[PDB]
Parts: sequence; structure tokens; C-alpha cells
Amino acid sequence: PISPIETVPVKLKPGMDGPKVKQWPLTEEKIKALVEICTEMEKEGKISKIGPENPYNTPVFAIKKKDSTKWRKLVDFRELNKRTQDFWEVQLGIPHPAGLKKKKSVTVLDVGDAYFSVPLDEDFRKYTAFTIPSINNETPGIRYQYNVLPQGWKGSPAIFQSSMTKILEPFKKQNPDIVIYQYMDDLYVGSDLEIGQHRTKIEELRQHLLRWGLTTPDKKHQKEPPFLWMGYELHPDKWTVQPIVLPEKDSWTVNDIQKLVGKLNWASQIYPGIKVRQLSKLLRGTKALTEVIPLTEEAELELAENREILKEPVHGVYYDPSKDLIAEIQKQGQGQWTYQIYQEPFKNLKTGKYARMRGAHTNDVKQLTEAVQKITTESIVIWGKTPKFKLPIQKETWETWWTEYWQATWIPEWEFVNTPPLVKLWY
Amino acid sequence: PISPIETVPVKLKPGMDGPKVKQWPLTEEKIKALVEICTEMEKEGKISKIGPENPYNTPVFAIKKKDSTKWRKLVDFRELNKRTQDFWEVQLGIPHPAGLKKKKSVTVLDVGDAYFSVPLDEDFRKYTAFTIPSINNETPGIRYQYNVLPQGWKGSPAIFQSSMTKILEPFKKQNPDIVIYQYMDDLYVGSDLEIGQHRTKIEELRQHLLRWGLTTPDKKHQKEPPFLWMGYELHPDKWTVQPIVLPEKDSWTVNDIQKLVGKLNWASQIYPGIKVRQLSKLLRGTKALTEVIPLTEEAELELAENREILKEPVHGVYYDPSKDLIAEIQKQGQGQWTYQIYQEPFKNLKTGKYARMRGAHTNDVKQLTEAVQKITTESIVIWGKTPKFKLPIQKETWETWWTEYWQATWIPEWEFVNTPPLVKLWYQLEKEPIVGAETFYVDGAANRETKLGKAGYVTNKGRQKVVPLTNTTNQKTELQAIYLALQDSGLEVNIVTDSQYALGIIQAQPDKSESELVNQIIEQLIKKEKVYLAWVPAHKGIGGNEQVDKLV
Ligand SMILES: N#Cc1ccc(Nc2nc(N)nc(Oc3c(Cl)cccc3Cl)n2)cc1
Repeated sequence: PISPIETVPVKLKPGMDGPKVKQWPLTEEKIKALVEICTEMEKEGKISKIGPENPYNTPVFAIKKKDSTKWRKLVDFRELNKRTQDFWEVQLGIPHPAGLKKKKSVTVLDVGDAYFSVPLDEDFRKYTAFTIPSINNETPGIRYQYNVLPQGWKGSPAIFQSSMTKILEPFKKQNPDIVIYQYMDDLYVGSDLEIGQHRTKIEELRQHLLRWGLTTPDKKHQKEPPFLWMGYELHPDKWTVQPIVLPEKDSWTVNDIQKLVGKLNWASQIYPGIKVRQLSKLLRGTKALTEVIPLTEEAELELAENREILKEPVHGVYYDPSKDLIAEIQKQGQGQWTYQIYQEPFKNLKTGKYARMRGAHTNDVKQLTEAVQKITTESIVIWGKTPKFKLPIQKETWETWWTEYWQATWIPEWEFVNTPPLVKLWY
Repeated sequence: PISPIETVPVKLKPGMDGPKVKQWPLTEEKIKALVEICTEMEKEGKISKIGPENPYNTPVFAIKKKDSTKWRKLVDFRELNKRTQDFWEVQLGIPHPAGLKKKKSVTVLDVGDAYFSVPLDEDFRKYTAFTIPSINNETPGIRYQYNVLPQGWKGSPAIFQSSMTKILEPFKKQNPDIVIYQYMDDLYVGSDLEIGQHRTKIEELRQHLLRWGLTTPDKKHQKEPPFLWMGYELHPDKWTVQPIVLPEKDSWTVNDIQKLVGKLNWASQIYPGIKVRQLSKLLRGTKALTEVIPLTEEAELELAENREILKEPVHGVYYDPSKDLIAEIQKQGQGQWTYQIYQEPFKNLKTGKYARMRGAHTNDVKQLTEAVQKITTESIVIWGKTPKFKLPIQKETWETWWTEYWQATWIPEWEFVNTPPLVKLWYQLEKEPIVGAETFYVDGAANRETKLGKAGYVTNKGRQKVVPLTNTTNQKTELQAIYLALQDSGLEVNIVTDSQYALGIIQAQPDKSESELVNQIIEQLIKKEKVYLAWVPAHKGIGGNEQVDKLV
């Protein structure tokens, strides 16, 4: 390539040294993939091999493109991101449209292919050093640093930003109603047209981009239907509140009410307006449990009254952009998974539920990863940012298999919880 | 002696600058000891007579420890180092033998004096300047600057391994059969030729290296296989641990109990079945280093059994990528699990253990999954793949538990291997209250300061009880209360508690826990036909738990 540009200086936040992160061991198979890839990347000049004077290191993985014939290198730039992109969240912040979630449809196309033209300020490369590993560590790792803006690094989108608006401008012109938002490596395009027009309005974009340089592999299929659904299509106006409803019942037993008193008592942390005494007093006894019992004075009052203060979202729940978004996911069993996304306990900015299919073809670890990526995309689409996940799965298992079904080009942050208590109940 | 190797550019940390430390005393004999060395060193080019111009300085010493014939120049770069940039790590993790591959002939070249052969980034030399004092008059001081890689310096091991790796690459290509692993002053070469031919290749490599200023000697001090390496004992087709030594003593002190346990884990890589639960239980008091600890009864028994094991020598085989990787685990019983990874029925590939140190409550199946995970991770590092498993658990169990468990899991390819002990759910709690069943409204509180509590129940049938307990905490009473109801209930029972603590613990469906209380309980759980537990908010909650708390 002939220098498309001539580099943008990049400086980490003061009192900050580049990344030095260990590089997880990997499946032989995956090493070979990386190996192959980097060999080309090295020819194409995207990456060069480095020496011992480069102490830095960001992790690298191999994932299945989108199940295509080959692997994809996924550099975990999370460490280098915090050490830069944050002050390039400012320095070059990419503004987030609060209407994208309102579109009748939002498509996601991979434009990460763009960057690989744009050389990277030289004094910075040294920090993108990533290492492909050796089995058993017999051989010293192979080492490379990035010669161009690299995918995954939130300073790549920002530097290309400028160049993107340019590419997109003569389209946002003839499509003033379609919103286009860029996050890291993806374009989120949203339109209120009947899908048919939309999808087309997209290939209309797919090609605008195309005839101006960029390439969006996003050619999911062709006329023949080997039952492989089309491009990433989200429908955010149907992004709506989930069910948190008590059980309506003919005959109520002592047990039933008991639980019902607990669910509510738990709820009292999200809704200070709920009450139970008149419902609980009905249990003050030490009666059996299989025994069915009736209402009380305002029992039916409290159950329905509450049943109301509970069918309208809570208030004071505002999105603080200063804070990070947090997300818990509890395993519901039988392929379902609930999730809250919040910034301060109980003030849920949003909840919901993911679910897979029936046994035979899916496991836990795949589901969760799928749920995580769906919650992340949702979050990106709604707030422009990904949330720190509170994953219910032994760290190590997760670390061992997350990559196994990862398709996202980004890595949300995450940690592991060893105790979802009553929550699975309430939700 | 020195080569046309390219130099790695170097740097001093951002703000810093060259070391200016002095040391000008003079042991006449030594001064001429160093001068001799430098003259034979500057002659060889490794150093240079420098001109008095800003050189910072570094300490020079003469050394000769035992069985003298010669001396040794020694410079102290502790201050230069504290000023030089950071370099790519070395061997972040030592390769495990269990994963090395079988060879016929293995040879080790001495690449010790090597680094002096490798060039030092011109520009950085200016700092390497030391100064050997001429005996007295406070003379100009015979002064030098390094041209190669100083023996002390920070970036030498790196810049070296770096350089050496490059020099080999070509050779390494044109000769894939040859494994070349270097380990500090060592560079091993292993192959599949027969000693004659093998030694051809060795020489070629030797000559090749010579063409790059790195020289090597033919024969000097030590022996060949077994190769004493990284606490291992390496053989051309087998591998094992360094002869380990379990000492016998009258009194053991923490430091002594530590070095003992450490050695045991180390011996576990290959010696099947070694245990350690007891001797470490002792070290659970992390203070002293010389506090003496009385080998309790079990610890001793254990240590012993570890001797019968180590009595017999044992060795491991290598990895053949054509065959399968299998892994088998067996429960030892105290939270101890063992495993051996092989491809072949008689000699092993590697062995190891998985104890449940973590906390004070856990199930036998989860533990099995924890061990299966530990091995999965280990295999990925060592063989680059997951082993197939063979385990004492039946799908019905497993598939059930992972279904009930609130955490996600992913246990791989596994074949059932019927052999005691066995892993199973010794009991399950009911999901719906039991009709007809007596309902025990359990409770028990304790006085936080007087350490005095109570545990009781009041049933639907009007039946009561309260048992005074001393020296316990709510949690203890909260459990004893559930244990009570179990003792006095019948085959079927419905128990209501106000304690999440208690509830959880029970529900975790623990196999055991040395907390004898929970044992008494778990075992009653086993003996019952159908139990049903129910949680119910404390304070404000039910009226039956109130009627027992007003009591306590
Ligand atoms: N004796 C002996 C002996 C020494 C080495 C091997 N086989 C072997 N295979 C591979 N792929 N890499 C290495 O590398 C090593 C060598 Cl050659 C020497 C010391 C440690 C290591 Cl990790 N060795 C087998 C037997």
C-alpha cells in the first residue's frame, strides 16, 4: 500500500506504562491458525517481528470468523485500551446517538478491515506487541508488533473516525433518516423501513463503502437457503421490559404464600413501596405446608395493590455516564438465562432473558457466551458502551472455553461470581 | 570470540542516566589479577580502553573461591541495571517433560562464555565503563568500556537468547529432526540419528555457531544422561524426578514441614497416589519459621504412606502425538483426588492431584468437575489439546447435577469407569413440600457475647422442643435446629428455617465437611426418605420463628 495517510501521535495517560499481559496457552490447532495468519500479516506489512527490547505484550486468540473456512485473530486489547482509549474517549471521542435504539432495525457490519491501510504512529507500535505461543513452551514465543491501526484497539476506530465520516457523508445525505454509529470495529446502521427496503438500504451501503475502499466480508449467504439466517439484525424498539409477575392462583397453600412473601420481601430492595405484613400475618401460624389457606382483610388488596406498584418501571433510575454499566446473568436452567444491567444495586437500567434451544445441540458454556455477546451488543446499541459482566461460572472453565464460541470482535470486561442466591427466584 | 551478530538497540529508563559508583581500594596482587584479565580481554576485543569522558562507573572485583588456578573479574552492575529498560521475559514457564518428545541421542553444548561473544548495542556501551585502579599514586586508573554482554547486566540473558535463537533458525530449518533447547549456560541438542551420525550434525551445528563468533568446547567436566535438569532427571525415552529425600526427624519446625510438603507435590508429577492433606493441615498456622509443630497422628500416617510410595522408583514416558491422550481420576477421600495422564496402559505420561483447599463446604461431583478442569488446563499447556477422560461418575449423576447447579459448566469427552470409590448424590432434597408430612418450624439463636444459644422447633402437630447449647454461634444453632428437627421427625419431613446460611449449606448438597455438626446432619439427610426445606425471611417473617426466638 502507498501511505494512505501519515500518522497520528499517540500518547498513553501519564503515569502509565504500556501493556505487559501474559498470553494464555492455546490449542495446538489455534497456534497453527495464528501462525498462518501472522505469516501473511507479516508479508502484507501489517505486522513486523520484534526484539527483546520490547517488553510489552497483549494477548491474542484464534476464533472462528463466523464459522467460515478459517480462523480469525482476536487481539484482547483490553489492557492497552484502558491505558489509552480512555484518554482517546476524550482526545477523539466517538459521539453516541441516543436514537439508534429507537430504529425499527439495526444492522451490524464489520468494518474492521478498513484500518489495515493506515500506518500507526511509530513511537507507539512497540505497545501493540502480542505473542503467538508455543506448545509446552518448548520454543520461545514468536513475537510481533503492529504496523497499522489494529482491530480491537479502541484508538483505531478513533483515528479512522475522521476518514469514516468522510466515507459515510455522501450517504447520510441521501439517507438523512438512517443513523450510523461506529463502535470499535463495527458499523451499526438503523432504519425504520420494512425490512426488505432496510436490508437493501444496507447492501446500498455495503456497496457505497465497497466502491470507496472498505470491504465488508458481510456476504452471509446467497440465493440458496441451506437454512443460514441473514446478517446481524437487531430490533431495539421491541427492546422491552421483561416479566416480573407473581403467580395468580385459585387455591393458595401455606408454602405458596411463603415463597410469595419472600419474592416480595426481596423485591422491597428495588421497590420500597411493597408491603407484606397483611400477606405475611397469614403465616404467623405454624400450620402445615400442604394446607391451603385463604386471604385476609386487605390480603387480596396487598397482592393486587403490590401487583400494581410492580407493573410499572421504577423511578430515579437514571443513566450516569460517569459510572460503568454492570451486568449480572443468572442461570435459569433448561436453556434460559436472565440478566440485569445496572450501575448501582437494584436500580436496574434494564433486564431481560436469553434462552437457547433444546438439549442435544447446546451446552451451558456456549449459551452464556452467547448471552454475554447479546447483552454486550444490546448495551453498545443503547449506551455506546459494553458492561462489566458478573459471570456465574468457574473462572478457569470460562477462561478455558470463552473463545470456543466467541464471535464478537470485542471483549467485554468480566469477573466470576460464586453465589447467585435468591435472585434466580425473583427474576 | 565475538561475532557479526546485529546488536539489539538498548536504553536506560526514561529519566535516568549512567551509573556513577566508585570503588578505588587496591589489592596489588588482584590489580595485576584484573589487568592480566583485561589485557587478555581487550586483546580479544570484549572490552576497550576508554577515554576519560563522562563515563559513569561500576565496581570491579577480583575473585577466586576454590581450587585456584585462575581468578575472575567481577563487575557489580546492580546500579546500571536499576537504570536499564525492561526486556522481553525469559522462560515465563518451564516446559514440562511429560510433554517433551522421545529421542535417540541427546547432547549438551556448553554455551557459557557465549554472551561475551555477542555484541553490545554500541550506544549503550558508554555506560558499561568500569575503572580498575592502578595500585596507589591515585593514577589515571586503567579504564574500560564493554563491547559485549557484561556478565552482570540486566539485558544480557535476553539479548543473548534472542541472538542465539536467530543464529539457530536457519540450521533449525534445514534440520527439523533436531530439537534444540538452551537453558542458560546450556544448549541441548537431541535427535534420531545413531550416535555416529548424530555427532556429525552436532559438529556441524558447532561449526555453524563458530561462524558466528560463539565458540564451544568439546569435553570439560560433567556427565551425560541422566541429565540433571530443573529438578528433573532426563532420559532419552523416560523421565523422572530428581532423587527426592524424605528426612526423618525427632522434631519438625514449620520451615521443615514446608520443605517437606513442597518436595511431595514435586514428587507427585509422576509418583501415583501421593497425598498431602494432613501435613499441610498442620502448616495452616502461617506465623513461625522455627515454631515447632508436633506431627499430629494423621500427618505421620500420611508421611509414612508417602515413603512406601517413594520407596519404589518410578519414571514416565514421553508424548507421541499419533496416539490418544487419556486421563483418569480417582477420589482419595479427604477432598483428595488423584489422576494420571497416559496414552499407554503401563508407564504413565504424568500424574498429579487435586485437593479442595478452598473453604469448608463442597460436593463430590463439583469437586470432580474441579479436578477435571485442572487437568484440562494442564493438558492445553502441555500437549496443546484436551485429554479424553475416564472417571468414576455415571451420566445420570452428572447430567442431573449440572442441570440442577446454578453455575455453568462444561465437562468434555468422558467415558464412565466403574471402580470404587464412586461419585453420586447420596440424597436429594424434594422440590415440593411433602403432603401429610410433619412440619417443623425450626429456629435457634445465640448470644453473641455470652456464647450461649438455643435450638428448637414447634410443629404443626403441636410438638415442641428447645435444647440449650453453650459455646456456639447463631450459624451453629441455626444448623443444630435443623439437625434437631431431623432427629425428631420421621422418614418424611418438612422443615422451615429462617437462615439463608443454613438453607444454602444444606442445598449445596455437600457430600461431607469435617464440621461434624453438618455431618450429623448430612447423614440424617441420607437416612431420611423425603426431606423438604424451606426458607422464610427472619425478623419480620413468620410467627413461628418468633415464638422460638422470644424463647432463646
Ligand atoms: N536425556 C534426554 C532427553 C532430552 C530431550 C528430549 N526431548 C525433547 N523434545 C523436545 N520437543 N524438546 C526438548 O527440549 C529440551 C531439551 Cl533438547 C533438553 C532439555 C529440556 C528441553 Cl524442554 N526435548 C528427550 C530426552
